[PDB]
Amino acid sequence: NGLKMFLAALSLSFIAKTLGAIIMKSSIIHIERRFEISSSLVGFIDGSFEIGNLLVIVFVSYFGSKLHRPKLIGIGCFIMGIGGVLTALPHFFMGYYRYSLSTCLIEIVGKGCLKESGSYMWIYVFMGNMLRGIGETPIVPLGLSYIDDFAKEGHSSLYLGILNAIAMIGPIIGFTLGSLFSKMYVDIGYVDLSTIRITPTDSRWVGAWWLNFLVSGLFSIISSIPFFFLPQTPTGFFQSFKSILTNPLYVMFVLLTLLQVSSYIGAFTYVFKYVEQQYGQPSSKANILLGVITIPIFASGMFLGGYIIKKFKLNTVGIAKFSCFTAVMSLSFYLLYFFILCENKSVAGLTMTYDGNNPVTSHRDVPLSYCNSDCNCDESQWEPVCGNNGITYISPCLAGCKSSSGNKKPIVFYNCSCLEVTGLQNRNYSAHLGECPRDDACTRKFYFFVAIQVLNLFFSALGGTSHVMLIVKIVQPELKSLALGFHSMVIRALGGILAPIYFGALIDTTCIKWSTNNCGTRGSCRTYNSTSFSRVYLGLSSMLRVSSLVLYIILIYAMKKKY
Ligand SMILES: COc1ccc2c(O[C@@H]3C[C@H]4C(=O)N[C@]5(C(=O)NS(=O)(=O)C6CC6)C[C@H]5/C=C\CCCCN(C)C(=O)[C@@H]4C3)cc(-c3nc(C(C)C)cs3)nc2c1C
Ligand SMILES: *[C@@H]1O[C@H](CO)[C@@H](O[C@@H]2O[C@H](CO)[C@@H](O)[C@H](O)[C@H]2NC(C)=O)[C@H](O)[C@H]1NC(C)=O
Ligand SMILES: *[C@@H]1O[C@H](CO)[C@@H](O)[C@H](O)[C@H]1NC(C)=O
Repeated sequence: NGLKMFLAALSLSFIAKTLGAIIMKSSIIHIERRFEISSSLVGFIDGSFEIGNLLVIVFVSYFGSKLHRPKLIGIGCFIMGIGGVLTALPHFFMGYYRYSLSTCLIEIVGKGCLKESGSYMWIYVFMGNMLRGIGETPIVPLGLSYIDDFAKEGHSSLYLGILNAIAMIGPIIGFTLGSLFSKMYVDIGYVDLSTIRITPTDSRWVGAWWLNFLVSGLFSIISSIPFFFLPQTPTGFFQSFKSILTNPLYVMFVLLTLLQVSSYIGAFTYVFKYVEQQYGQPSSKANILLGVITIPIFASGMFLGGYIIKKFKLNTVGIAKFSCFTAVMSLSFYLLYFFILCENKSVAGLTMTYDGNNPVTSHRDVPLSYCNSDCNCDESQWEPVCGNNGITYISPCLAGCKSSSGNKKPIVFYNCSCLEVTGLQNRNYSAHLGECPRDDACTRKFYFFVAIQVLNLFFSALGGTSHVMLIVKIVQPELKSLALGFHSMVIRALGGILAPIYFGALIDTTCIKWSTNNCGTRGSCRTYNSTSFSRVYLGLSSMLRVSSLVLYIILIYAMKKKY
């Protein structure tokens, strides 16, 4: 079978590598409640995976190429697997877990601090998590380099497309098992599950991070086994690392992809938030289904992109042109989102006054209306109640409603002072709990967003394999492994970490309501002005793509001249 055998082992690693990445996020919430660790330190534990990966990825790629490549992938995979077991050890070494809107009137940090003194189990998760990052280093730079050197004729692109196609399954298997395990209690098998009172919907409930990280670890350990058997074939660092740079086509190409990948990565991280705020439509009904139909199409694009490159005879200049064509199409489709925007959310007490007689320019220092003034209720509390009129209110207490139907279900307030607007005395002022449902005309618009979103992703998916394929050709044959590593480090150090963080900083200015944390001045933002959020999130995302497209035109001219 020649190089085909190697592909099978590599594809298995790709499923394992992606599985490790998704699992940490799918269980991160459970870990915090279980270890009685401070919220601040939590980001740090999540960060542990990234630092391990970034620190060793550039060094290993250059050094790794000289050494045999099949085995190395194996050592790293194997290390990853040990980390997975290492990450979940605490559960086996810790005792049994211990549990411990309104009508108008008319300590966690301390626990962590105690734990911090001397030695605590939170260090174990961090250590183990870092091991996964170290283990990841030789899966893409060393592995991808091997396929290119020994591929026959122009077949390398097609093989890469297949691996990505297989790689997409990783998250799929990971959400099934990941969520399924969450339904299982953390000490399953140890404690009699008939006495545990907390429920999977309960805040207290702690998920099985130990089985969540055990399956990934076991999967990674088993995945390594084929590699060891495989045959080898079917001042040095500083000098070489410099040569990767001062290579006009290559240097701008890495900056070019940092900007484009950041836009895509940034968009993916906040798309659910954007969809929820702009169209009211929740991800609860969206992500649950749209997140599915999407996987095969995204996977289909990756394979098709690889196939298109393989079938046609494409040179290095040709590949770039094809990559640019996807980018032009992606941006044009991306630019279409601005046209399809619903009207701004109307909330009493923020965009407009509680009475609703006239709008207020600034949400801050909003003077309470007469209906609002009669009831003395806290401004900070948030409880979106939808009135008969259709105007959202900050809280039922703020609305002036003093009656409830019982605790059985959202109690349509018997009367609401603000809701019963002048001219409709007969009409009821009762309100229903939950964010006001968006108007029927707007819902139709939503679908337009989702249809283009799937379509845009597919076009992005078509060119997704191109970035990796293009990079190998421009750089000299000797440094292929290193070039990918430097590019991989740059994409996952800035695109991976900086993009969401600066997006959040930029996005927050638009936000109009701040939830009050016990310690933090601002913990979460309840609602964002829709036009401001749309203009800023899409605009920043689009601006990056426009810059990305501009680089391609400059690059194409440069590439054509050299070749
Ligand atoms: C790490 O976690 C992520 C990261 C990014 C994701 C992403 O954004 C895009 C997919 C992602 C990617 O190709 N992922 C994989 C891969 O193979 N990268 S690669 O570099 O190997 C490839 C050869 C070029 C499997 C990950 C391996 C390494 C990531 C490399 C980081 C830089 N990079 C190229 C990206 O982030 C890209 C951008 C999209 C998605 C999607 N999720 C859905 C579902 C769940 C609703 C639809 S699309 N998941 C992602 C996950 C989970
Ligand atoms: C709104 O509140 C009023 C007062 O509690 C409700 O009931 C009556 O008020 C009128 C005028 O005083 C009279 O019919 C009686 O004094 C009250 N008893 C009833 C129930 O008739 C009114 O029904 C409420 N409207 C709602 C629930 O939308
Ligand atoms: C609203 O109140 C009116 C009486 O004013 C009553 O006839 C009607 O059935 C009520 N409808 C709802 C939605 O409770």
